[PDB]
Amino acid sequence: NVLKTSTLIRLVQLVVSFVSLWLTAAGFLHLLENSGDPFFDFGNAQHLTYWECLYFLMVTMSTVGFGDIFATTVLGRTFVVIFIMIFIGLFASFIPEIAEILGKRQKYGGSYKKERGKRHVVVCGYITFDSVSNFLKDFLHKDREDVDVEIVFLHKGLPGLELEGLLKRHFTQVEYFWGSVMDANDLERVKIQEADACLVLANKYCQDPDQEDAANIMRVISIKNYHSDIKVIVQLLQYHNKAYLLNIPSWDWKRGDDAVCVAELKLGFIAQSCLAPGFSTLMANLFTMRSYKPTPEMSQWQTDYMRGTGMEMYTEYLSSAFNALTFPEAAELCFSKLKLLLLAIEVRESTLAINPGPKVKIENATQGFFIAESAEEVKRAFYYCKNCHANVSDVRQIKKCKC
Amino acid sequence: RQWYSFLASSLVTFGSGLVVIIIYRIVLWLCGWMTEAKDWAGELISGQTTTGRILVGLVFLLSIASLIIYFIDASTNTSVETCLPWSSSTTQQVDLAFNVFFMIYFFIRFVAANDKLWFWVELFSFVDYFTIPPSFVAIYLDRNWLGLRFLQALRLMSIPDILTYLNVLKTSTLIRLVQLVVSFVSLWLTAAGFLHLLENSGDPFFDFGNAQHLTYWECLYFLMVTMSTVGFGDIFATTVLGRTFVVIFIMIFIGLFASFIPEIAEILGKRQKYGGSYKKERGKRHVVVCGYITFDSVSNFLKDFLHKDREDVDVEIVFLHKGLPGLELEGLLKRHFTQVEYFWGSVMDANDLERVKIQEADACLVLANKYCQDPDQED
Ligand SMILES: [Ca+2]
Ligand SMILES: [Mg+2]
Ligand SMILES: [Mg+2]
Repeated sequence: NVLKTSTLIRLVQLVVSFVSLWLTAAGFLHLLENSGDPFFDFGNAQHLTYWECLYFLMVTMSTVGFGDIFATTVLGRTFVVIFIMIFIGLFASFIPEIAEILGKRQKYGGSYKKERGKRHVVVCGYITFDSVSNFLKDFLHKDREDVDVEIVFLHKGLPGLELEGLLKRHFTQVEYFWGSVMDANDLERVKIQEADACLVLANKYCQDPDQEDAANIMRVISIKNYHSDIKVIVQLLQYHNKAYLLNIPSWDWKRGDDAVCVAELKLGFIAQSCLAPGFSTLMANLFTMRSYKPTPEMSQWQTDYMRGTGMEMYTEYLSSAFNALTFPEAAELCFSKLKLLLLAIEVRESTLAINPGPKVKIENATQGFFIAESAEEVKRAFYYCKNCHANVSDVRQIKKCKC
Repeated sequence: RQWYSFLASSLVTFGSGLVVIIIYRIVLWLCGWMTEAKDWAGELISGQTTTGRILVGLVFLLSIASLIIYFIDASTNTSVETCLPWSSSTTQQVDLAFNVFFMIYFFIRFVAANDKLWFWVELFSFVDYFTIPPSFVAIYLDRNWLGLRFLQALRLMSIPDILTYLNVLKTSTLIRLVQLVVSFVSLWLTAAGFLHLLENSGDPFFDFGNAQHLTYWECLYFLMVTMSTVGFGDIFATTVLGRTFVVIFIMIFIGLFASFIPEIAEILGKRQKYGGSYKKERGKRHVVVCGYITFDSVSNFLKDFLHKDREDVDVEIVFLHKGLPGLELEGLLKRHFTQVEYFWGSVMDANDLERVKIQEADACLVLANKYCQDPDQED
């Protein structure tokens, strides 16, 4: 019971039937040419080796027909006519079917080899050249803090040629595996217990967003069934579908699980535009990584606008020089000296406070929230020193912890 | 005479590295800066750093240049082993310089690879074992072997990856074209080199007495003539290794040729016929026409719009539509060539509106499919 699989059964039946028919036909031609024609008293004969017959029958099976060797007995020639009618159909159907069978084996098999000190993130759901290129362009963007997270895509498809190119251009830090988060063996191959997080992307342009959310909820369930403590971040297309995953036993927003509901967020951003007319644009530009890049054909308003799009929102620890300032002094100080727009702080449980009044002091090691052009800018709030840096005129000199 | 020494250096280099790996695997089984080096080497060969783009560009040039040096040495030689002091043979000096570069690149790729055992069994690692150690033995003796170095033709198969690391293949059809052509050409060139080795060396079990002195170019021609199943038999293999190689080649390469030629004919057939833009004459009015364009709608339109009972006015008609015109419509467009022009495109694209210079037209006429399934959808 060793041929357990239908493709492997078909492979062995093809190869053995083809080889045995070729070998027996070569033996028959070898008999005919070496024995000669009986009705010519065996005088008409041609001493081929078996191997010359075997070669000649492959050269005629394939319709190459060199004629370096050929049959000359009448029984040889009549056998070659019969052979041509049968074996052209055999060769011309065998070679394609073997090429299909040997072409069927999966390219992106195998498993993630977890390095000694690199964090990794598993990414799945809607994986395509578009979703992956927009994802990687932001996730790996130069304006982020330098962190050596690896990305591990897990998806059922073979990647298309454009996506294979993109995976090769990021070879050092992006890896791809054929599989599904619905299979515990595939979750082990990507070592999901050792990942920081799993990110589940959605096809925003599908025929049915309830069907797409039902698919993504079952991925969340499969991940959480495999191990409860994985941080899962999932893109949802419909708000009412969120309740179904809040009710998963092992879903916990306090452990960092989250559902990015694009319907909730969309309507929230445009609703704030009813309160402040352009605010959906102000605010949506803060949540995508982008670097300002002039081009001389831009009008003044386009350059002003585009410089504003170079901004993102960053979190960083305020230096000890901020301790016991009010939030208003800390915000005046960040804006005026550091060129950083400080707008909120994590007050130590702990709670986010946005633009808090003079009653709130900066406590030691307070995390602040800044609008700035890059993570390299906000570091200045962490390195600022009231003795060493306080007289500096140009912000590029604020550096190196001021020790 | 001495070829088994050139072959031995490729085998002992392969084997000793494989042994060091296997005993290391056993020691680490019975019992940081390494990862920083691995990532740096990986970024370098992936062309991610600027020095990586230099190294990647050098691999492209020197892989082509090494192959051209093989064509010279394969063209201008008779016996496959040949006596020649290295201080005299200029091609054998540049061949050494390229083999030193490929040795440095081999050690970089080793550093970069995740599993050293599987790395030592990659196809390009064999291309390196069968070429670099022989090229050093070609200094230690005053002779050369035109041996397994035909495998340099496989280094061309790196080109689609270089043209991916350099981000120049931006389109999936163009990626597929370059992968098809380079894989086909490199497989044909390497197969011709293998047949050239076999026929000119002769059968070893017949003491090399059975041999046939083909040029590399005769092998290259003969393999195309058998790939295509033409099989003139003006040239044919006669060594037993030659004939057994031709049997193996026929089973593989008929499927390659018979799938390559159709797929290239599809790719080169895909390019748009009615591209380009309307060249606005110095004093002729024109009208842009779009929406439902077909032989029926165009023939009824032109028969009235150009009718002899109208006043003589030299308006040109410019059809803009997404379809390739059918054979009957191509005929009608040619019969009106002086005054009717057609462009592939859509009025939904501002670039197509510019191509037909719609700002300079009198009018745009938008026709409708009166016989559609849904007239609200058509409107
Ligand atoms: Ca930025
Ligand atoms: Mg890695
Ligand atoms: Mg004209």
